[PDB]
Amino acid sequence: MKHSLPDLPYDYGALEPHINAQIMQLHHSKHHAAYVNNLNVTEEKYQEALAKGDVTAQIALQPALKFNGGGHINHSIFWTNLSPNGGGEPKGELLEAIKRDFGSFDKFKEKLTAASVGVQGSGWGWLGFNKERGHLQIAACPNQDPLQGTTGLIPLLGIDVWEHAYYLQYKNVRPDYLKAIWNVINWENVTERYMACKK
Amino acid sequence: MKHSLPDLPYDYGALEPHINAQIMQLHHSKHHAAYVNNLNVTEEKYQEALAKGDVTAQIALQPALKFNGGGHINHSIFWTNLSPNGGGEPKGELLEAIKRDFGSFDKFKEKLTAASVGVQGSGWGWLGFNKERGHLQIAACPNQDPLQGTTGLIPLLGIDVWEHAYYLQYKNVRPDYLKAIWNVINWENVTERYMACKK
Amino acid sequence: MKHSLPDLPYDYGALEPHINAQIMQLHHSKHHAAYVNNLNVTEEKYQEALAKGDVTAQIALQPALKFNGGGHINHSIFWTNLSPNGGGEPKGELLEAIKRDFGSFDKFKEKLTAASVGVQGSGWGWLGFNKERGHLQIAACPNQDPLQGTTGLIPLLGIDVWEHAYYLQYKNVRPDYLKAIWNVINWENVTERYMACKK
Amino acid sequence: MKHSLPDLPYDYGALEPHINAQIMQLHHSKHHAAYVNNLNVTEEKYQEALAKGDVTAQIALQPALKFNGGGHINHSIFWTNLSPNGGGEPKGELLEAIKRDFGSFDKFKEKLTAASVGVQGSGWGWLGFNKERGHLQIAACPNQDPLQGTTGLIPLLGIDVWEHAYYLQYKNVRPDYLKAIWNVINWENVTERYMACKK
Ligand SMILES: [K+]
Ligand SMILES: [K+]
Ligand SMILES: [Mn+2]
Ligand SMILES: [Mn+2]
Ligand SMILES: [Mn+2]
Ligand SMILES: [Mn+2]
Repeated sequence: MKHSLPDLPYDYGALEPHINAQIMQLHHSKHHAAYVNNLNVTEEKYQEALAKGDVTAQIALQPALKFNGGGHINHSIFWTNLSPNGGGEPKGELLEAIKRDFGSFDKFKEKLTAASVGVQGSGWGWLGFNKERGHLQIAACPNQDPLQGTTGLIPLLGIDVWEHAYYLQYKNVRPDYLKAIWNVINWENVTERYMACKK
Repeated sequence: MKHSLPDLPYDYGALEPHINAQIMQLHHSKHHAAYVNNLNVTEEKYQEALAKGDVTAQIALQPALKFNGGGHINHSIFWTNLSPNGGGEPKGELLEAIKRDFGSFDKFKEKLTAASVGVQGSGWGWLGFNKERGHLQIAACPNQDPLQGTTGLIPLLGIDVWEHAYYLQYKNVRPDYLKAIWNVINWENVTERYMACKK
Repeated sequence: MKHSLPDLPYDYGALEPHINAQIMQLHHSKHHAAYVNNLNVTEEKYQEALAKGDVTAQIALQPALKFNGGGHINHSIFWTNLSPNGGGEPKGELLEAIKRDFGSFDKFKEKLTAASVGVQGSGWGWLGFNKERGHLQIAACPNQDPLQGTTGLIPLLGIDVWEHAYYLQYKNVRPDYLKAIWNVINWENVTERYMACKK
Repeated sequence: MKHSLPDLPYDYGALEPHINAQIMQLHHSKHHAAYVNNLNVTEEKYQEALAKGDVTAQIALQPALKFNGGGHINHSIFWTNLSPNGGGEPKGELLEAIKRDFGSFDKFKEKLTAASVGVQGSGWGWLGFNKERGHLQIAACPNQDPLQGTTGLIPLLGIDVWEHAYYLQYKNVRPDYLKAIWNVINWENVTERYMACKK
């Protein structure tokens, strides 16, 4: 078992004009590719350190493991959260949960937007599921810190607000990017992730 | 006393082909402008909270104050650290200190490059002066955390490795950007900052 | 304003046998007193730095302001959260909220105990109110980071798990302290704080 | 490997009056023992997660691995840094290094004391060796974050300023503990660690 770069499930230009082909190609073929390759490198070092009982060396590898590991986890989810067939609103039980937990779909969108706009530096906004409480929850994460690994929330929808996710097209104006991304959210996927949490 | 956006001391295209005019214009007129304006906003809120003794409100403002305050501090130094008249090596006492503390100028460049390349997410690489020890020191800082405010080191040379500093021109390849930036380092300015530390 | 050490609402021995008199006296008269005194020193330094527009100094003072400010906020709440007349369960709307959000009072105790036991190093366990979601929420905070200032949750009940809160009596056995403190929870105060969050 | 609690190099009462026997016994047999036991549990969980390629689980275990792993690393060094035959000043090349890098032995003590007193919450003060710069360096570390694993500096002398290291004897008065511990520093061990850093 090595970790592998998943293929993007649509063409690089499939999200235009919301997210351009240049961004999608760099983001997938350069950024994600680097995280998974560097993850495998870090994991092999960690296995060596673990088998030798070298605790210092394990601890020294944690930043790279969290960063590259998180990068792989986060982007793998992100690509499935987007789709040319996306946008609009979810339906069914997910929609019911959104209304119940956030008041309305628009109030939810404002809350996830606010979380995403509010990241200072690099990071992600998330809609997650709190297994303990049995309800939806919004959280922000710095850098590539992954949601489940660092908070326990099960990821449903992630919004990447690293500058590489938007800068070529939207420059400094992160809010223009967050307005555009709502048009390509794959609610079919977010719904599947939500229904997998409930039983 | 309000904080103010300092004018850039050369034309937006003065650093071409090392850093392009589009980057310089966005970086100064959008990014820095936002930090100083948001700094002034945060500072006024903080003065209000301070005068009321509202400790909760002071603490809630710290992230914005450090981020925008640091953004203003960092970029103000950064613009003076670059120049169309830059590149090459420093001379005099700065050069002597570099050789003494790092072995050689090239060994120093490798160490500051390594610090800058090593930032995971957004941040800065710094050459600083340790007043206590009386010598040079390299450090990295996350996001806009400023060097003197968070470590006590006096900043001499800063390298911005936020994606907005390089992405339009160099895309994901941060090492191409760090190779290019050596050509525009204003050693006259770094020398002035160094001599101001010594007495 | 010039912050002051609040009077303890009861005798130093009033929470025996659950928290001994030596601990209460130290905790109030030395620890909380130090936070107040250092908060006042830091706030005066911040006033000087604001007047000069010294952003570096403002940032350098943040750790002392969060630590000592947070220490004052947290302990001022903590004293009111305990009582010689405390223990048992709350009643009315707070108990209804606890049952709705955590399943039962005993499951709530389990979760707040677990958050408090889980703190690695110094910190606090909290029951808070989430104003946006209109429900209760458990969180943990490191060091003296205060709940409202760092998370937006309104504090209802805090459990101090700094070693100074229990060590003289319980030594390393934090879970024994956690079991004992349920006997002195002032549910009247927690109820007042909860009702204040609602209109 | 299966990590083990090392035997203490002396009797629990051998550092009296400076660190009392009750503290040493607790510190070794309960605190350090817990770090070892929890390190072993966490390392077995990491082995399971590596075998499955569960990156989320790997990341979720990082806090426990750094905390307990760091706790084992730090305390294993600390015991060897103290001795009933300790105190006074080092000699030879280590004393020459201390004088060169800090001005004098008394100025070195001032600086390491100040780093150790300055820790807000739980942590450690360290004298370390910087291999790249070929000189001594003082640093502070939060919680159980280990020196080498988090900074690259090689540990020479550690001062534990967790409340459990002093509280039963010194209560809140950390500076008194800091003054007393100079009487039991095992400069032979610190010297061995220093000579090992050089060729
Ligand atoms: K297309
Ligand atoms: K030009
Ligand atoms: Mn990304
Ligand atoms: Mn910048
Ligand atoms: Mn306390
Ligand atoms: Mn300890």
